[PDB]
Amino acid sequence: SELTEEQIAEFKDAFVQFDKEGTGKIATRELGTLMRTLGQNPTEAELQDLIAEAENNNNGQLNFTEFCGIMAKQMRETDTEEEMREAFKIFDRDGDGFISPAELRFVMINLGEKVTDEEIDEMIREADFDGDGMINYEEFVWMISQK
Ligand SMILES: [Ca+2]
Ligand SMILES: [Ca+2]
Repeated sequence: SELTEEQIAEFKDAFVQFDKEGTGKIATRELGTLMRTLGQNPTEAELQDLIAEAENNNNGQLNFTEFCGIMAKQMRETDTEEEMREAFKIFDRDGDGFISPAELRFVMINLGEKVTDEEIDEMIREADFDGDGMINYEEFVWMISQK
């Protein structure tokens, strides 16, 4: 839950335990497994982001700063993902599971970000892949990450 003396030594140990290449780094294909043996638990997409980016660049290796970096984020709370899902619910005045330009227009005002039905309507289309003019926790995570 924090980078405390013991905690640091905890994952730092589990870090050198997976050191294959020996370049002071561990293969990305081991990070997830490292997050399993540890109280860590990111999002499928996240672990895929690193493995995919590092997939073909440096045999997929990680540094103490790389792992501890993500651990720093998760430790800060749990995953920081719940914060976005929460805003999604807010932006969703209905319980249907999707958001409409109208709802989006009402909430943004609640927060304090005065927006025009046009600017946000566009942000919805850019996030709407399936094609329904509505936003789901998935389409939401995408557009919000653009902030
Ligand atoms: Ca709705
Ligand atoms: Ca949609």
